[PDB]
Amino acid sequence: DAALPSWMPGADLPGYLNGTLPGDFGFDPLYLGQDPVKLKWYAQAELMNARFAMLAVAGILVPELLSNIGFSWPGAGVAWYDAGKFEYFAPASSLFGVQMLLFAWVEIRRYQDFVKPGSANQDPIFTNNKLPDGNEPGYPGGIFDPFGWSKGDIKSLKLKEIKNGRLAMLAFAGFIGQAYTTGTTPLKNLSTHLADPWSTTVWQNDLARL
Amino acid sequence: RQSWLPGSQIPAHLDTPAAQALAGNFGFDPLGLGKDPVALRWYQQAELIHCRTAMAGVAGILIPGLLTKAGALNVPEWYDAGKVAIENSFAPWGSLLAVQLFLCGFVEAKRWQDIRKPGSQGEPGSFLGFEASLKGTSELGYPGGPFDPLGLSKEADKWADWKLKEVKNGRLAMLAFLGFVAQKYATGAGPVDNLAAHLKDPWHVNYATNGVSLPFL
Amino acid sequence: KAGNWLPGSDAPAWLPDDLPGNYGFDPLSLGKEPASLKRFTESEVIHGRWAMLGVAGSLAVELLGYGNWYDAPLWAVNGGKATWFGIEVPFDLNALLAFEFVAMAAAEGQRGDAGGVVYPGGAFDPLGFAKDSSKSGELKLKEIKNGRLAMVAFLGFVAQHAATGKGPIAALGEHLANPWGANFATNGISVPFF
Amino acid sequence: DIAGLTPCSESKAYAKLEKKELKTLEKRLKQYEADSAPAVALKATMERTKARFANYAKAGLLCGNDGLPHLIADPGLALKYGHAGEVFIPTFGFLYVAGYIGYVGRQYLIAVKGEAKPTDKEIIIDVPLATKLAWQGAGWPLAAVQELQRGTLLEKEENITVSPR
Repeated sequence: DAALPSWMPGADLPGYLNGTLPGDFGFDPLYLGQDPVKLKWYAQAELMNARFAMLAVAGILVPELLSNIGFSWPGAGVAWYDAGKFEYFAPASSLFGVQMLLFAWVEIRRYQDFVKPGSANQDPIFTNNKLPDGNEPGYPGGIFDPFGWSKGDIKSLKLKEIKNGRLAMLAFAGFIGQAYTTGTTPLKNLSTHLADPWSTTVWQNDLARL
Repeated sequence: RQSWLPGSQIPAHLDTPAAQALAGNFGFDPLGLGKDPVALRWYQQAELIHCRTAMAGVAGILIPGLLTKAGALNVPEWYDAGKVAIENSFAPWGSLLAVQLFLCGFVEAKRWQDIRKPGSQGEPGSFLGFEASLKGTSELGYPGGPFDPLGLSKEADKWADWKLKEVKNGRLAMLAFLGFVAQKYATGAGPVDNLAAHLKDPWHVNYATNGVSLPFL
Repeated sequence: KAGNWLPGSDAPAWLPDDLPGNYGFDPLSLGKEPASLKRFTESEVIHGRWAMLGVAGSLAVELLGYGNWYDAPLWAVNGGKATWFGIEVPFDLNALLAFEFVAMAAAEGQRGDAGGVVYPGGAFDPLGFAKDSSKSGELKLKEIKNGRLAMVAFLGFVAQHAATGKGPIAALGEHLANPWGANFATNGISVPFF
Repeated sequence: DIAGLTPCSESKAYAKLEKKELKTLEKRLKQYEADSAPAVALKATMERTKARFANYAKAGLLCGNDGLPHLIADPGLALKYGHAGEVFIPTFGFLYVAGYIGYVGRQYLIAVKGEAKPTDKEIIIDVPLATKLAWQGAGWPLAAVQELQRGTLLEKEENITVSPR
């Protein structure tokens, strides 16, 4: 209900989205963020899902990009969906248990800081090490930002982060869809489409299987 | 005011402030079984127990069944899991049922006494000091203490929402199990098999073509 | 207080500050009433002492080469004679249950008749290590912490045995030999999908 | 099995009776044509007789020395030898419908008793109220148990007239 950017110029956006959260464009046709507590939780959920999707898309696209060139390493021809049944130094079960314990520790710490901001900024072992007092949930800083990049325009950088995260989330969804339909890696699908985009579309490929 | 039938006359016994405090109040009572407040309270407890039991059972039927469709698990069908489980078991079904009846009767009798007198299970010097945690909250059917270890019921802002997510889901589960029985007597396969068979051809594989649900057609 | 189990959380008001091992850990509010807290405190100290004795016995019996803790009463299942430190004992299972029952009943009855005493002293402390009440609070914290660790260790003993089949000493050597290849995730029952 | 009886699927008198009924029907059919109304009706009766005998034998009924089915009324024997469909399930079915009718009638009487002329409503039935009560009577056992537990099902002794003894 202001001059803030909108996802539909002229549309009547809801009033609970006043631009406080980063990347607010008034996009909520299902009104899932009506409840303030639900919206507060969904903001953190969007941030976490966005960051994990960004790391995932980077970790899916980088090995395939380096595999298509002269760079070589042990796991090169293995696809992202085939990396699970790969021979590593430890079995998948052991790695899963180790990561479950480590993620349990960091996620409980993050949840503790979410329910009480500033209550988890202190290092339990080294009492001298701590995060700055000024902090918000989902934006830890301190050791997490050693370069001090947040000292500048925190609003523009947060907007860039949420936009890149939404794009990466859609990219991961597209990765799942392309792997389930074409049954081939995403960069190979991109190359196939770039060879002749007029005859290689979702409609043509899906109609050829109907 | 949400209603189960837009335009229908909501019963007066379901419009009182005490009845409106119950979760999932949609004014659905055509038979008028909840006219008596005591009967309404008893039926509310019965609905809560049915919701939780149906949710646990339907989850135990759907999740292992869905994992069996893939290569995650190999759990047999719900209508055949009892025989398979009792075959390679350490006890017959009768002895197991007797132990189960005793263990369930103890907790059900304690819950019954709490229904008859709320907070009566907190009688000092009666349950080895654990009686202090056996007192429920101000709402019947929603106890704390040992139950709810995460303490998600302490926040009132989401409390009214949480209960709405428990009854509704439970009601859905109550229907799910019912379908699980009807489908078993109409197709002879499991629920996941029926879902896949219907998804393969919904215009010809449904209850209108099973030859049982429509005997006149 | 001894510390904070959950950093950033406030300690419960029903837990006294002078209570040994008071980390403010009570999410279920079991010790909310003062009458229940006393019984639970005595029960926790007794459990810690019994667990310390049990874990020490299991570790010593498996380290001295006299089998593990699980195979100790197997002599009375297939016919045999119990041996303590390699010395034969002529007491059968029937005479052991009666003597242990009488001795434990008398000792526990005498202990319970005192009105729930956690720190009797006197005859139970002939060396006088806790004669002064100033250092009593520090040693009590060590006792409750070692007891809690022993309780956790005994639960781990039972769980790891039911999951693998070997004893605690044999499981430690296997894990030291292959840490990534031998753990709870590779037993086959802790993680079902993997 | 029970009481020295034999199952109808193995009784010789049962099959003999079926043959006798089919024989008299066929004898009556022998005097008509092959594509007429009495022939079709007799053939339909014969098919109904065969289906009835096969359905009674398939149900697991017990036949006596006369070849006729015998019902088991004891709940223990019926539930132990698979005879609950004879006298047990129909017992509860009748109890449900009978209590349904009685509860609907009682509710109608209590509803019209608080009006100006209850006798007028007794001779001229109020169709909307009767239909509403008839539809609401599906939960008659639960409602009856609740009325009995609250003490509103019965009337006090001081409010009921009696003779001078």
